[PDB]
Amino acid sequence: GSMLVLITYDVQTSSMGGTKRLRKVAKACQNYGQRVQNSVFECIVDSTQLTSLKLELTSLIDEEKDSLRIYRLGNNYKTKVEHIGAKPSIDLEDPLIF
Amino acid sequence: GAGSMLVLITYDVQTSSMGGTKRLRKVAKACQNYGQRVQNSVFECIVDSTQLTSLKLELTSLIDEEKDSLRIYRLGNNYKTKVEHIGAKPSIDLEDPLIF
Amino acid sequence: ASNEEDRYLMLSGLQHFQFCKRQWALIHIEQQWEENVRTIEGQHLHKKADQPFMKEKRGSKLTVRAMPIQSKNLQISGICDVVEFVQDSEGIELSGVSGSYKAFPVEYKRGKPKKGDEDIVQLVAQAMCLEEMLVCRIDKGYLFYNEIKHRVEVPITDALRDKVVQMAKEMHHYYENRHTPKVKTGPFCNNCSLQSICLPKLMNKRSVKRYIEGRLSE
Amino acid sequence: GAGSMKKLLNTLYVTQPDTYLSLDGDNVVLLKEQEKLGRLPLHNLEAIVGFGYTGASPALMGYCAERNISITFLTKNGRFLARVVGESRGNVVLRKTQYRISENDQESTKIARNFITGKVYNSKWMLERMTREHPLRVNVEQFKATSQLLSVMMQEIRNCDSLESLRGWEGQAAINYNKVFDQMILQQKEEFAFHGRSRRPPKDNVNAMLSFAYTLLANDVAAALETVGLDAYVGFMHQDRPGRASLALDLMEELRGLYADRFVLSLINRKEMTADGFYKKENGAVLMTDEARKTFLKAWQTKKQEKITHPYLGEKMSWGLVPYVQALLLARFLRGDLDEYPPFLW
Amino acid sequence: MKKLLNTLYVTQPDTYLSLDGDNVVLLKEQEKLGRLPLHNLEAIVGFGYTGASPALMGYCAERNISITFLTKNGRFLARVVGESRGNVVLRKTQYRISENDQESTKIARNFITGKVYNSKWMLERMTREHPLRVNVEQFKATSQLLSVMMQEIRNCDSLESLRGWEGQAAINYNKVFDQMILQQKEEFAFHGRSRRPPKDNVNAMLSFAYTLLANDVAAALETVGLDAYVGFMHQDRPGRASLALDLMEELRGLYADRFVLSLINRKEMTADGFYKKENGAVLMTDEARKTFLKAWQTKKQEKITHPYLGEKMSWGLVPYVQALLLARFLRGDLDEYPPFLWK
Amino acid sequence: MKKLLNTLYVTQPDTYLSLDGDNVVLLKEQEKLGRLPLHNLEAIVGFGYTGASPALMGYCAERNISITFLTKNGRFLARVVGESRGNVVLRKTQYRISENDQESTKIARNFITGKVYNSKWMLERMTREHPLRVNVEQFKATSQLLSVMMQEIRNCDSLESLRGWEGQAAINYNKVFDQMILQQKEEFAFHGRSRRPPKDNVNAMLSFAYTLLANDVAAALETVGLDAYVGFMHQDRPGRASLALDLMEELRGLYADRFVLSLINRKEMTADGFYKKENGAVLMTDEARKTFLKAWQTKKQEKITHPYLGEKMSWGLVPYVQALLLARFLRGDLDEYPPFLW
Amino acid sequence: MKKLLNTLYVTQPDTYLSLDGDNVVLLKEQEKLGRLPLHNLEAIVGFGYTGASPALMGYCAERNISITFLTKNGRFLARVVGESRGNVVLRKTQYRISENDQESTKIARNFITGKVYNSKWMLERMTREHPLRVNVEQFKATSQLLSVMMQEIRNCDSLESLRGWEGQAAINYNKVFDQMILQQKEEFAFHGRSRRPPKDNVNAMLSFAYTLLANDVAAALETVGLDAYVGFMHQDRPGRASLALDLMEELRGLYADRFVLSLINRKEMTADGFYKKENGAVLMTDEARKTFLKAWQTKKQEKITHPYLGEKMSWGLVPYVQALLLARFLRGDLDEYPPFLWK
DNA sequence: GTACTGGTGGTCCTCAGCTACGTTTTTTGTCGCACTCTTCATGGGTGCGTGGATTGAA
DNA sequence: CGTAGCTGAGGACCACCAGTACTTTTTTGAATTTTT
DNA sequence: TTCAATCCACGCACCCATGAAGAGGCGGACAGCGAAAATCC
DNA sequence: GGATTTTCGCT
Ligand SMILES: [Mn+2]
Repeated sequence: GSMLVLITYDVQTSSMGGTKRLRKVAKACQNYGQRVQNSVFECIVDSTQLTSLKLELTSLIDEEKDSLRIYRLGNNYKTKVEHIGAKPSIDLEDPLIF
Repeated sequence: GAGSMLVLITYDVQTSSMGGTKRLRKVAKACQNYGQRVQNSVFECIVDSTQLTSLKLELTSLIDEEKDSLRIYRLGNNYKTKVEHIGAKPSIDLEDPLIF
Repeated sequence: ASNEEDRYLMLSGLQHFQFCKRQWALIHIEQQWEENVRTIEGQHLHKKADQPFMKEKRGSKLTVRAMPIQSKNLQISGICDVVEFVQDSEGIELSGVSGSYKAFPVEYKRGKPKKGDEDIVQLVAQAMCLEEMLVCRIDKGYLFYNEIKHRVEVPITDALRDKVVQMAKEMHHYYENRHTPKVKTGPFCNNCSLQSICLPKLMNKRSVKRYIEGRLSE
Repeated sequence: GAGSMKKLLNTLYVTQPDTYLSLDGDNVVLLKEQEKLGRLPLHNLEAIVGFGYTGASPALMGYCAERNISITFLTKNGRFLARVVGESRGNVVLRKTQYRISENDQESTKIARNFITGKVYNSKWMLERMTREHPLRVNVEQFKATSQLLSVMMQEIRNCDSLESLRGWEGQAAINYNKVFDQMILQQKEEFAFHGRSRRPPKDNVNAMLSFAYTLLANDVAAALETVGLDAYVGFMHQDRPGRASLALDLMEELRGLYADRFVLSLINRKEMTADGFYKKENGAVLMTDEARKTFLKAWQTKKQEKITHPYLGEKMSWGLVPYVQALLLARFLRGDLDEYPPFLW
Repeated sequence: MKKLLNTLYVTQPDTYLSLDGDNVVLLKEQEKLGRLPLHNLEAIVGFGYTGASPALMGYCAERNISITFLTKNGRFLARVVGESRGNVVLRKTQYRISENDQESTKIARNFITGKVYNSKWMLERMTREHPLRVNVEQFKATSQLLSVMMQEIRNCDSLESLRGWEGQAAINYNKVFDQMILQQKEEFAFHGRSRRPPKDNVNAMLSFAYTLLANDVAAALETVGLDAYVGFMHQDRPGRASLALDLMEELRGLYADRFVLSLINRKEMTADGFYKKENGAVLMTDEARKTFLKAWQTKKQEKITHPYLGEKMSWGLVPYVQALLLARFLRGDLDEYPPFLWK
Repeated sequence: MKKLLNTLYVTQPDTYLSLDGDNVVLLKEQEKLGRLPLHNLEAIVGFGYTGASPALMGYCAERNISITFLTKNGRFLARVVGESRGNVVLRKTQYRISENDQESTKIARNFITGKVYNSKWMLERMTREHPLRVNVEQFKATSQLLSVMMQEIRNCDSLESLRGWEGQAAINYNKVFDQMILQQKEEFAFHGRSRRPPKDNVNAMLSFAYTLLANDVAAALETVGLDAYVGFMHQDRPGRASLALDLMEELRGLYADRFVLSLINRKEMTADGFYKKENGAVLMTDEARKTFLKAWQTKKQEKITHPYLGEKMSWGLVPYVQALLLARFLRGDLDEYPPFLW
Repeated sequence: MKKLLNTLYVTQPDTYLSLDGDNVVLLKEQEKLGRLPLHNLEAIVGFGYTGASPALMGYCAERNISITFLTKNGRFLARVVGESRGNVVLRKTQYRISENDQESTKIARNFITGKVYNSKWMLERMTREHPLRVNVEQFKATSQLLSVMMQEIRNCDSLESLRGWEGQAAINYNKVFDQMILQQKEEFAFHGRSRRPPKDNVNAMLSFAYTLLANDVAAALETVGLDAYVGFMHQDRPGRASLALDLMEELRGLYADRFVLSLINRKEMTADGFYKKENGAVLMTDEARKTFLKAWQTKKQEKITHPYLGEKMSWGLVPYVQALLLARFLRGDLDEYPPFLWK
């Protein structure tokens, strides 16, 4: 439980009807998880929610035209994720004080 | 270690300022050296620990801080059962017979 | 006598010789080398923090880097990484610059301070080199530790001088008979970078003349 | 992993003709009349094998020579057409030791003893492994008789003194082992029946696979030996015919039995290859087929990743490293850290 | 373009190379520039970013011809060989000779005689050229001394004696060297040799030249297969190419000191390009270093004649051809090692 | 199950919570502060004047996520409650069990038994670690007399009796509370549990924690489908919202008083983190509030072992399980409610 | 909006409820559309995608006011309240009366009396409106029959009798009902009825109207605090909102069938939108259902007068307000529950 | 033939703004009672590092 | 106000195209508050 | 006369497919309703 | 004829 998975997508938006597909995929993949970078999302999900997300997302895209990769890490991602730049992102285990 | 991990790199440089095309080209060339690309503005590459340390050091010395972004993901050793592909962007795999 | 000056030994070899005692042997007799993560870190810091052709005439002190040193009493060549000249009345003048100062050598490593010898040894050698060039009184030495980002001063005593003289004599002797020695491996000698050729398990194991006849009985 | 000797990097086999191996930074790229066919990072390779007419830019070979990435060229049937060899490194102690030792016949015998001892032990132990698991098959006693014969011969070989005697005993063992090598067609028809040796044309089957196995093993032993620091063209045994990888042959004399021809026998007995794949020209000896070549190379690179435990060093290491660590266990005996070179006694 | 002693050097850069029939063909952007038979070649040496042609690669590797690919400045890149690799008996012969005094002293004699002859003839030539600014008597006295010394070294049989004679010859030439410079003596004065941390300007310059030349000669050896780290006069130690230093004695003077003195006398550079160090050491500026390298490259294209064989060839091939002759000494019909006796 | 989900705190005033798909976004005059996915939240708490989009309230109410509004000093206001989701037989049983004094006094028996057990055993534990600071003897004294009351509470059949005994456990423990502190006694105005709702120093923390717990247990109970802040055990008096916390009275003494005491003893809060108004009310500084909330979440994350089956469980699940078991007893599978006893 | 019943019924979309001093302000796109006091209100019901100013939420929470939020049409979105008031005692009373049978029989007989009154008067008006081609004496005889049945239902004491007289009334109604519609009588009427997947178009469109009234009544109950799944006349069962069904049967008169006849007559609906799939199923066409929903909204906008309260309102508020009176029955302020009754 | 620097253009992503709406829910007698959906918890593998018995020497 | 569709105006990523280039010292560098 | 590295079993530390509980809704078997329509007497 | 029993489409 509580896997921190990574989703990347590259949708061809300039073939026949790309813009609609890109917008729908962006909204769908922002429904689950959080924004990190252009065409790079991370989510904190269980197995069932991830399977549901994959089933929902494999239909909005149109195959043979675009690409979509899903990576998974495990339970102790704090040792794995490392950052150097200037695009900070919250980690959804902090005290979360606003 | 000597585990031959499959590390993932995401770089995000900014070309709207004085540090534009030069930085983008240099980062692209210094990241493509150690691995292939799977999608525009992302990279995956099989690496030991020492090469990864050299790569991370080079990129953290190359890009300008407070204006860019760089993320490194370490999947581990048993990686073949974690990468999941859906679309139609094939990528070569270097832990296979690899015949051309 | 250039050939006499030719037969000098790199100072880092003398630093290594206060260690696993084969690392120097591998690195200077068989001409082999590898690279661990910590070697990469140390090499990067040494490269970044050192650039020649520049000097800083602040007035309070004069710091010069990458200065070649060649001591003849010990037959040691090397490159001192930090030399600090400080205003003094009894010090000797430096060539090419007006005034007189006192010279302090400083070499900066990466890592926590070592409880035993290693570093200190090398530092002492530094002073002797200057003793054979600027011929003065060098009784102080600062080490700049990076993992803690601070300085530690170590006074120099003649016992360390005799120690390093005898050590350099033996280390120079080992070239005459190019015989790499052995020593107990211990558990510390893991993070060695030369381990892929060092082979600790091959040093304290039974002879092959037993194994090859044993499994041959059947 | 404790010793963590090295890591078994992969290997590239290019088969399509009229390509061109170019270099871009650290990447090897396969161009073909300006069309790009692919690119691979060069830190993830060990050797690159080319088939047919494949040219190389001087920058690429110059980059590959200095990092012990070997390059090999083959025409159609794994010939020794051309390799790449780099500069010489400054490790004169090992080379001086090797040349001086090779100048002394007594040390030549004291090394060839261990080489042939390992070889005959390999032969005997593999023969006994084959007998005990196939009860109802061949004379379960001819194999046994050859087994105690080889046990008898080995102790005597251990006690040899001059090179000619050791050559005689090696030949005796070779014939007395081929006598029963002719006996394994367990699960395939007569077209895989061994009927002797033909050198330049693989006029039959079995030879058309043993030749490929031997070439692909020689090109690995040579690379390992030139990586460790030794020179691989002067030998502790064999007649020193000029310009032949003599030390490579010496070091292969031990893993040939358990690493190449065992592999071909396993390939045949599992019926992973069919006699329809091969063909023949007007004379044409026997030439393999492109899908047949692909299957051979896939099975080879798949088996080269099995994890075993090494007898002497006592570590869990992959199969393909064995021709490397052995060489490393060899060039250190030269510095005197052991008593005598332990051959592989799987 | 040129074939010297059964070898083929292609010195002009950017010229592709291929096979036609049973001959080698040079090309430069689809323009036929040269055709040469391959019946009696022994090796091929390239300098350009050519790549050769795989047909010829297979052809030569089948016909016992190895290929060596360098870069246009002489650095070693790769060596394509088949089974033979060529240098096995030669390298064994070198290793066997490296551990005996008689043959090593013979070859050291061959080197040193050439060195002293070149030095003496250069001295006499400079006496002849310029009358007014010369102490003629000192040079003629040293010339007679050096002639007697050469005649003596011709009959040496022990390493220590030859080392002592080499030392005396070095002292003589060094005590003569300073007044050779005829311009800009304000800061360019020679008063000793200090290889490690060089001091006071000109010394450093000299050192740099040696290094380049050594590297050049080093690559030269690797062309033929001589093991660069096991010397003949100089004793072997790890990390140093002893045989390169043995070989580059005969070529040191005429090819490095002449170049440095030409740079100094022609006002090719000024002392403003040398920076200071606190202990008296001297270094070079990047602009000065690049000018030095460019001048070296340009001089490397000067065309002269070969004293021993006669072919008109560039300066840059002198270290290779000599080295080739060295190889032909180790296993061949050479009676004795021919030095670069160049008037 | 339900691994403890996170919780979102908002303090800065005049923000706005808005829905977008399954993400909650914070705006303030069209300035996107941040967006959080709602599939890994358990509750949302807001300070000051913060509004919510009615679509967001509908979404959270449907999907069992509790929205709560607060003001400055945790003064409870405007909980978000949804609808009736079914399992009508369970509500039938619970509504029948009430207004009948036998079952009511059984449940009161178990509740106050748990409370007394926790208080006594915690006091004995504290006198067991470091005996130099306080008088062990008297502490031990209190122990046995509470043990005495334990036998009495088990031999009980009337609710009207237990309330009286409550006072005893409410007057036989306060006399120890003032001696509970170790450090910073002179600075922290420490008059024991002598309390004042309009705030007279120290108890700011008390009230804060009380209200905090009250909300967690209310959400945990409503997830299963019953309401017990004024139910079968507690008095019918309106405005005495404690039975929901009486399910965790067993914990009210433990998980809130223990937290306050650990913060005080570990010298992690300084007296400059509080202030008093002109009239006399006492408030907490914003940085101190952030420190308190960080500590509260970090403590709630720590993982322990439950007595019942020992499956390795976390602290935030302590209220929830106490609700779930209360279901299984009302289904008739067990005999009487097993409370939480540490 | 603010009925005599202490609730607020803001129905116009996009109206921002906000707070001024101690009063509520209804903003209609940034101007002060309305202002109401809060001194005597008890609960607020809000339709439409809107908001509430957090000041209003805070002012309502403290002084025992619940803020219920629903959508435009009606689908209980959420409720906001502090320590809950007016739900625990009401729901416990609901369950207690659900346990017993005497009060349940009384309430069910009340509801059935309301239904029979409604249907009888509907027939009276139907025969008065069009006294040209209609069986007037037949409808009068049916009227007397249902008058006697109304007296008997008012004289009821047990459930069984209730369910029975229900069934009877139902058959009689189907019977007479076929002859009621005026226009398009020759189209697709009913001779048979299904409480399950229907046959005949009229029966299916009754089913759809029943479903819409179902969702409306469910929200009507949920917005006040009562349950859904335990009823008074209908017995309890998991998953069936029995109270919802009871209120459905009470209000199945003017609000459902009159809409049916209006859609059928006036030629506002055609036979092209009705289909058949092997079992009598009337698959509603998408355009047909769009028109149906638009007509339903339009009818909901129609103004009428409450028979009991007398205050003018919309049709869409007829259920909720009615259901709200049920709450005031269970709080002890009412003696009975007349939906449409003389008393 | 490479490595490095300019410039050009075509193609991916995210915010900004305008326009129209918002949600589409095919029954309901009661009574246990065999079925289905959804969701939480275990007896198999699969390693992955380690002390316990074994003897050839000092 | 949330949910959809529609344009737009940009900042990122990368594939090419073209034009002036191509050799450097020597020594340095980690280890049980973890190293597969 | 005790010894001094070696393998060797050996345990141990988690993971995972899957098989069985609560909430849920499904059709059947009796409850019913009164006429009617005979069904029979 | 007359209990009455079944048949039969609605809660
Ligand atoms: Mn340093």
